[PDB]
Amino acid sequence: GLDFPEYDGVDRVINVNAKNYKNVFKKYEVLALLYHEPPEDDKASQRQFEMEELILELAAQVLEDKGVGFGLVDSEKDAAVAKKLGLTEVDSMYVFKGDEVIEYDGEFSADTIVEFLLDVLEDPVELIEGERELQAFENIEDEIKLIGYFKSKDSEHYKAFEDAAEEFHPYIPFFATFDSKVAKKLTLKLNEIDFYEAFMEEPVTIPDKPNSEEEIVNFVEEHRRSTLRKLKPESMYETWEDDMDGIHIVAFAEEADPDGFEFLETLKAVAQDNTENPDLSIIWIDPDDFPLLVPYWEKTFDIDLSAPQIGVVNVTDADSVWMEMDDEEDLPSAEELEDWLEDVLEGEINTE
Ligand SMILES: [Ca+2]
Ligand SMILES: [Ca+2]
Ligand SMILES: [Ca+2]
Ligand SMILES: [Ca+2]
Ligand SMILES: [Ca+2]
Ligand SMILES: [Ca+2]
Ligand SMILES: [Ca+2]
Ligand SMILES: [Ca+2]
Ligand SMILES: [Ca+2]
Ligand SMILES: [Ca+2]
Ligand SMILES: [Ca+2]
Ligand SMILES: [Ca+2]
Ligand SMILES: [Ca+2]
Ligand SMILES: [Ca+2]
Repeated sequence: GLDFPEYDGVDRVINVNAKNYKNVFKKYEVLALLYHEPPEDDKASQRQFEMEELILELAAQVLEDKGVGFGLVDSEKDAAVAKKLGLTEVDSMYVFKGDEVIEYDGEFSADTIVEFLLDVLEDPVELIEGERELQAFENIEDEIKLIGYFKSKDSEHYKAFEDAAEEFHPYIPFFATFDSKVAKKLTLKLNEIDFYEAFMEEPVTIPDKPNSEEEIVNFVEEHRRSTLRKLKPESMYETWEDDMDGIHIVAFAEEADPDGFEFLETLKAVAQDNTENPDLSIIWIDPDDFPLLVPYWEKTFDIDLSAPQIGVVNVTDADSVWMEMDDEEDLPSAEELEDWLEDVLEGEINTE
């Protein structure tokens, strides 16, 4: 009569210090460090911190046999170590895997953190061989993808590709093929790399092949914001930050619902009608992925998340505006979405 993991009370979160830290690092394949400021002296702050500790404790327990360690770094009592390690942002989590350091910018909960760490544990490059797997690859599009064709894993150009892959791990999946048939189908010349924007079927080729790590890294950085991007728990705050002006276009759509899916197809049509519009950026949030936030969103934005929604959220002014859609009617077309967004973003309203 199976159950489901619950914290067993055993503390597995290391108290880090100048004496132990080097050994802490040598012990684990992946090490997650909580860099936090001590809680306020009041019992409400003490409480709050202890209940928050349950998250990483559960994660540490679950991942114990997978070579993952968790450690705590006090911003004051461990300031020396924090400096040496490069821990600069108070109250956050840094993840170390070999030579890579990753600032966690995801949802702070046990399941999402464990999912993130399992992703960090995976290898940075996935190999595609054969037409069946190629066809599957072509069906995955809710994420940026890079795919390159190289001679073999010993190729210097493959190694540069893998270096760049580690740099963006595990946020941006990298794929390689050593299979000339797959390459032919993808139209990849040897050492050529194709970049697929999220929700786009046609790739862009990284110019000036063969590509150095520098060329790949610069290209990915310049192209990191897809016109349409899915908000994901594991990286939600990184997605939300990484906006120049504090103004966001947000679309709510439940992929598992016909209306939601219909809206999603419309958002994709908008994106594909704006392939030369480097300013347009829409964040798609599927409410099914964030059930604990749904009532908060509904209350804050005054919308019903049983239905698709699109709006403009201005963080600076702490306000927003949402497109009115009548339930008795079909959803707006891509053109009508485009028109409404333009009207809002150029500036409007005034009533009586
Ligand atoms: Ca300490
Ligand atoms: Ca990094
Ligand atoms: Ca969760
Ligand atoms: Ca594979
Ligand atoms: Ca090509
Ligand atoms: Ca080059
Ligand atoms: Ca913006
Ligand atoms: Ca519906
Ligand atoms: Ca685009
Ligand atoms: Ca409702
Ligand atoms: Ca409909
Ligand atoms: Ca138009
Ligand atoms: Ca129009
Ligand atoms: Ca207009």
